[PDB]
Amino acid sequence: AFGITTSSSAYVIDTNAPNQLKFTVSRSSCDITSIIHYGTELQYSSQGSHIGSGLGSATVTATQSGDYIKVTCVTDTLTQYMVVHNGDPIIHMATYITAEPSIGELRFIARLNSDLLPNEEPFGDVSTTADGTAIEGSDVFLVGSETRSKFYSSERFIDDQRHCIAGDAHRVCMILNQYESSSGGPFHRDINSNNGGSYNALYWYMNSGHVQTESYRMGLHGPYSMYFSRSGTPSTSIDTSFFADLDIKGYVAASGRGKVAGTASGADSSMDWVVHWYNDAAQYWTYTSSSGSFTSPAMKPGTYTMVYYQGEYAVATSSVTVSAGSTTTKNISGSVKTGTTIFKIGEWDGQPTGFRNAANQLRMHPSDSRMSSWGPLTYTVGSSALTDFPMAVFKSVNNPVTIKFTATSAQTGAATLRIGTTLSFAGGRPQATINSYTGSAPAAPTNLDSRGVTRGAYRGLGEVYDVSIPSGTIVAGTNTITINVISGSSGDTYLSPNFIFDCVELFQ
Ligand SMILES: [Ca+2]
Repeated sequence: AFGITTSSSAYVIDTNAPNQLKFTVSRSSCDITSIIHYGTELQYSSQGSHIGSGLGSATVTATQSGDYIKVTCVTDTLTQYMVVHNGDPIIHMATYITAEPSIGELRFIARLNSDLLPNEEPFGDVSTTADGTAIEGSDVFLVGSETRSKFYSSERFIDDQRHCIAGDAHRVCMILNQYESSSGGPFHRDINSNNGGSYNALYWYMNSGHVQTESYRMGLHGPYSMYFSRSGTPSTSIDTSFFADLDIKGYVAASGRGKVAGTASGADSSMDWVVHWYNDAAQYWTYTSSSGSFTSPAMKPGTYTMVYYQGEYAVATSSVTVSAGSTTTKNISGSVKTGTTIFKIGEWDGQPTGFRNAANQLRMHPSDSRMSSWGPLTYTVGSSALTDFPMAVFKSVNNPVTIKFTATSAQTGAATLRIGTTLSFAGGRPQATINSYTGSAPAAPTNLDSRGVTRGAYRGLGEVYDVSIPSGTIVAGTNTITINVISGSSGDTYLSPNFIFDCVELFQ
């Protein structure tokens, strides 16, 4: 029956779902210590499913409110909520924090039986590290001759509404429709799952220091929902509005929110467009339609910075204020301006899309034998394909990148060489030489203090470096550009200073 079974050590919650879903919550730690779905135990027996690596000790309460049951777990700076609805095989959750956990990241981890749930969705075994030997830190491994990492299960948050682990008789998915308290914007990605050898972990990283570009946000994170199925795959359309009636700390209901609607215009129509709003309390985003129209998700009231991107490249920024129960009409427009182009490598989309190894880099390590050669490579404009230009240059692997190009007598005037990047590591930035002219050495970029290119990520601060080329330096005929990555830091192979390319353009 739908209900709560109380024992001195735990509360057992029965959702009364058709295919059965009951779970046990420790009254001492708030760990989920047992999960029974369709008569089968799914929880790893040696360590619980919980926030972080466990709350350790929490004050736990459980109550029924109509067709809902709420379990609340209070600690000094974090309150964890689990809510179930009679008849649904779902553990809905929300996590309220007044300070970031001591570890410096906020995650929920379900440690589930890997014999029953061996697979990872939607990316497969790229994040299966079971039987692997570490090749980088304790997070990238070699399984046979293939590189693997929990990071290779990652996805851009704007596109990560569902990820799961599964087997032939059970599937467990996270349904994520509320990233407002996370950090890093729509293009932040993070660890989603990892079959590591003892169990298969299913995660929601609410925030972390993994290629983090923003400060953390306090308040209520989520809701998020963990759905249990036999062989079905749940839709991401899951109503969690009932949280409004459960006195959930930090929960702002639909009635307390407003929206921003308008039309974005001017950017590159060959790219997807995204509008993003943020302030110290919350972040929101939406794709626009092909006509540029958009409507924001329901937003907490306040004043926000508003950004318009083509791909992940910001073309315009503005400010807007939202009030509860109202829609603020606000358009936004802009475009990427350069000049008369002599040559262009890649596109201004804030990504290394199209470059050599870019697709593989999201799902394997740069040292994987399946990667194409990193170089040093020579790209010749007019002959080389974009997949011959390295997605990244590392001071101690493929430095420098050489570009050869032909100019006409009409192109020998002053020009600007623009080297756009997405993410730096260990102070890497470009210094360019054009024929016998060397540009100045830029200062080191802001250090994000995080591995990234070796862990399937590329969304950094997007530093762009311009080099002014005087008239008469470009010559009619063949010209040579050398891009060296410079830095006072050092590292072994892919951990040497480096940066990922966005686009290189020479214009006048
Ligand atoms: Ca690009």
